[PDB]
Amino acid sequence: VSYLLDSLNDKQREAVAAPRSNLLVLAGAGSGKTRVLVHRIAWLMSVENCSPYSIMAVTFTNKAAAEMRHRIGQLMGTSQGGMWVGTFHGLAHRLLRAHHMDANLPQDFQILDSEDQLRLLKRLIKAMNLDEKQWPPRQAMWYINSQKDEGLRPHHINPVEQTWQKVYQAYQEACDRAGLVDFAELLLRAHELWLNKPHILQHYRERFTNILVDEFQDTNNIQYAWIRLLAGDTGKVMIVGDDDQSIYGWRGAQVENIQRFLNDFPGAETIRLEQNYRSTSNILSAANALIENNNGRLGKKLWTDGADGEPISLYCAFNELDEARFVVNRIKTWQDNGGALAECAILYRSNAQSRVLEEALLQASMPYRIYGGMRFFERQEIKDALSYLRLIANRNDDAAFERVVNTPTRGIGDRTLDVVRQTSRDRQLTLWQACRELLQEKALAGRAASALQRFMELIDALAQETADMPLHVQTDRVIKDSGLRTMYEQEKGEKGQTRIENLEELVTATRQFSEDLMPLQAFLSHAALEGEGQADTWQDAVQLMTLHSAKGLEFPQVFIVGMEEGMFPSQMSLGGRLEEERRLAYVGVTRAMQKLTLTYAETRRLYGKEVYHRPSRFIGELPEECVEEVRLR
Repeated sequence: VSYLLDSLNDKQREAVAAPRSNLLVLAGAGSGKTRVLVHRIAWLMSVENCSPYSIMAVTFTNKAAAEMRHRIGQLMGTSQGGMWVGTFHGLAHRLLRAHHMDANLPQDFQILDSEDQLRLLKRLIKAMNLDEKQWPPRQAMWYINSQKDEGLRPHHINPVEQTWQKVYQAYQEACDRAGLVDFAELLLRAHELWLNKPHILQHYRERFTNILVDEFQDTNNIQYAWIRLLAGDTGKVMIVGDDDQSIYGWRGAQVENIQRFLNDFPGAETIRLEQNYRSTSNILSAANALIENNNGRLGKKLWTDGADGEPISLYCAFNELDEARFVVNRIKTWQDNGGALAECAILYRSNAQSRVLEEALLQASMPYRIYGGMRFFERQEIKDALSYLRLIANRNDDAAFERVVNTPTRGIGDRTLDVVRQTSRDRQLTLWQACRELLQEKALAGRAASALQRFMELIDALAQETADMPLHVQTDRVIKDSGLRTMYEQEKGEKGQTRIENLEELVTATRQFSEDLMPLQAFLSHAALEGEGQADTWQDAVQLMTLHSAKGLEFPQVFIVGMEEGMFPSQMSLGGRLEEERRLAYVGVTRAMQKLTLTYAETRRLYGKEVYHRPSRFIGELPEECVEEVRLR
């Protein structure tokens, strides 16, 4: 007990040494919540004399479970037979393994990841004799996952949804036949096992009387249901979470799950961890005030015994290129005084914002890395657009041909392409030239020939119809006519809209680039360079990421860019999405250890065109006493 409590502060000790009861630990940013979970589990075993067999700890990610295992083992050794520590999906899988027959699964049943799901759906659309062009496998995948995220099974039998429902029904039959289980299926089947098999549910409720769940604010409905059902009225549950940091709503997270726990678990008291070891008191004071503007919250006040801190810097840029230059110059000053580039993070609401920053960084010869995402010019939607432009530039661009011949899906199949490639090899031709000849020769199946003739017509027509357009207008035209814009639009939801945001940014990029051998070729050379991108050489590098990707990270210097109404808060929130945007801002503020800088531009070029934005509301919500504007003097 002395070694269990030595490293703890007063509130951490209150949680770790609490009697066995239902507990919310409302863990502020930077407040040592993993230490609490680890030491609480050690306490249960050491002081309360609970078996390792009685403990289930459920984490948000595979890395979080790995960290938990490693830190438990530091205290108590990694020989913890009996203790379940894992993600919702991993622990659902583990249950389904143990009871496969009772879950109507076969003995060596297999899990389908997104890539294997798509591959199965590609095969299914073909075996149903559906037109892949009209019924793209990726849209099937989007549809099916959308249904399963709502808990919906396929129903019965002009409706387009009717055809998708038929595909969903065939998918489910195929999975149930062969014992394939997708990620959504794991939790659903696990929950069904407990609902349907009383003697199984009683086993696990009698076994796992100590349940701990981290990151509870980002739990979804099915996860919440599964935990509640396991605990029944006998299990003693500690949840650890921060309602002010719930930011995965679009992914199905339920910020209200923390309050639902307090409502559903009679025991349930709340222990706040407000003492922060990350950030200066100035930064905390600004966080605390910012988040008060939300209503649906338990409330807390973060505090530290650490530095008072420098002001939060605020800069008004004339435009987005002004902004990127400023941020880069501030990091130069830090680096020149001996700071590491990796101790600097630049955070943005939408990943399409990264482009102008990357360009500014390249121009300064300052290494960077995108955390949790790809560099702009490596993003799938961008690579796909660029390959249409590459074919316009030169039909002999085999790599560009391969990238887009079937994107969006045109029902140009693998056997047909195998012929084209063999022909091009044998005849020492380009893929394009080989297509020309095979089509003239009537060498391909009629069904293969028709789609391929249209693809070649579309490319040639693009090149001719756009030949006297300015670079950015040709680019917009290509995004439209290739069907790229529609491919994302058809999959309603934030994920598709993000891809569209990047496409629109490529119109901005070409406009601002438009530096000549002809504009198109010069641009493509530039794009092909920034070669570039994802060095296998480690270097000290600035870290760029979305605010969503910064969750749980920390940096001495943080720059949050694009603090503009309509950028952040996002326009897509045109009150009930506003609070989540403010949570996201609060997550951004609380990444900063030593210094936070907030910037925004008077205008931004979006989709090629100059747009004015007022400063984000979140800037004015900060206490005046926390912030110093950076000005010319």
